[PDB]
Amino acid sequence: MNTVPFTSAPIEVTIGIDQYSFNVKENQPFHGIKDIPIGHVHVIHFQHADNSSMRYGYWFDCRMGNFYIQYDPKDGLYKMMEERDGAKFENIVHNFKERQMMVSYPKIDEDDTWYNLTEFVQMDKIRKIVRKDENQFSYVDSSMTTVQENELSDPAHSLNYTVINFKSREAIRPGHEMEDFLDKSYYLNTVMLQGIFKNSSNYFGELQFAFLNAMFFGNYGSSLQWHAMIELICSSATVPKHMLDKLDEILYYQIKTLPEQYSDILLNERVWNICLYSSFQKNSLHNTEKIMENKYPELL
Amino acid sequence: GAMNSSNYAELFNNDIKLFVDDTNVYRVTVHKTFEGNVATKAINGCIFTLNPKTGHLFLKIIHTSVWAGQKRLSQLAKWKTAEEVSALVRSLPKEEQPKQIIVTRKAMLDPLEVHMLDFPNIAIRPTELRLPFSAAMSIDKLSDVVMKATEPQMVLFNIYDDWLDRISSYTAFSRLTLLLRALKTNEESAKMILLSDPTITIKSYHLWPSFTDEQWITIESQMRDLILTEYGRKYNV
Ligand SMILES: CCCC(=O)NCc1cccs1
Repeated sequence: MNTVPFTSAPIEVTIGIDQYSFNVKENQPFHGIKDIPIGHVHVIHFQHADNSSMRYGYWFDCRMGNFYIQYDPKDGLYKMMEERDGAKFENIVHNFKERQMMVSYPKIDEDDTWYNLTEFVQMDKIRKIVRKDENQFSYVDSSMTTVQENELSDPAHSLNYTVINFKSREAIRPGHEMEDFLDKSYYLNTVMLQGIFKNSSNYFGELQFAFLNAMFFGNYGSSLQWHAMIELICSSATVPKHMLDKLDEILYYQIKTLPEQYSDILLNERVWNICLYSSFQKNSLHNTEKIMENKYPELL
Repeated sequence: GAMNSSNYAELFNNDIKLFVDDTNVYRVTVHKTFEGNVATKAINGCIFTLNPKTGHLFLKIIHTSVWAGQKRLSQLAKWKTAEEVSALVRSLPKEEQPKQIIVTRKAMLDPLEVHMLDFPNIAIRPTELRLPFSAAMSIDKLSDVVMKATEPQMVLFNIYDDWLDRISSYTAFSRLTLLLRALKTNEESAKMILLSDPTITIKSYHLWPSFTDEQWITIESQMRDLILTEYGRKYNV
């Protein structure tokens, strides 16, 4: 179990760690989060009490270094940093634990939610989508745009998701126009899975990361990417059976975890109705279709 | 964006453009089977691709053999239309290729967009107008060449005959749309109007009769009357 200490909490802020969150008051004695499960990526995220504009945060994996949070009063945000002095870090943590100034990552033992939401998400792939190679952790916020969004403006601050465009030469083989547009299997299996992602695990990883950025930061381009990757699978007549079964589990837990009051903006009616009721895979997503129908029947 | 009443003069400027109408591509007769079920029999169709500035009509005849062994023909017809329009564009010299293609039905947008990916600078546009191009098969010489075809065939026609020697494109298109609207609303009456006077003939190289300017005004007035009339007979006004 690992720890992310905080130097201090000088401004009132709502702090999230994965799917949990808690309020910290201005200058409240708060020195971090302990008992973070090892083996998963994690995200620590922030919404200031005075400017609910800009949710922002950091993706990290405690196996890759010792990370802490420190508020920067010049740039006005909580920043993640790496502590390279291992003994200095252990000492800092042990003292803050002894003073009981840390919140405990509050995982119920029965609960697999975070595993299920991050099953295929790896830090190494996150760091290719979010390029800042001098850090082991990755910053994301509400306003960052995707490479594809920029095509339709600061490249260093972009989300380099894999561009998916259904009316593009990459998606449509010359002479198979109708075939490839109505059945996207060649774009899914040959172009994307075999060519770009190499395997379904990396495809699901990016799909899951896109959802999480949409949910935790309200990142609109991430929501677009999540829905595009769903629609590319559902619009393919030929998908490996294991991918369909896994997709159903992935989306089930995403829909289960989505705040009910955010569905209106985070769920695209056209994609979901097409995927669950019109597409080739309309009958292959039983768990996802059942939770959607019981939780968001208005959308459909 | 979309083509409508407000931007109607754009049709007659100097940027090359084509209308594409797919109404008459997939044509069937519906009939009973010996067992008392219903079946369709396809008949020859055509793509109606028209330059509204010059009157140049590229009439691609769609022979019933293209449907043999195919499923979901109404969907296929849109993609076949888009394939043939794309092939036509590729066949034209660069300086004759259109800058825009306006489809008369919105369902042609995605099929044509996908077939034209190689031409990113050609705009594919819908229209809000209710254009009467389905009535093209009420033009006897066009109907005749479609029905007689025994194989796929492209046939070239100027749909304005020689009118542009005496009138502008705007006026020519207005005349064309009035004639076709009349033919669509009441084909028999419309055709009676056009041929009532045996002394006015259709030149071998034309589609419509050789009316004088004064006779066109009379004709155009009779076609307007017809279209309001049928609008009374239909709505009881
Ligand atoms: C084909 C009858 C003679 C003529 O008017 N050619 C010009 C055209 C080019 C394309 C359609 S019409």
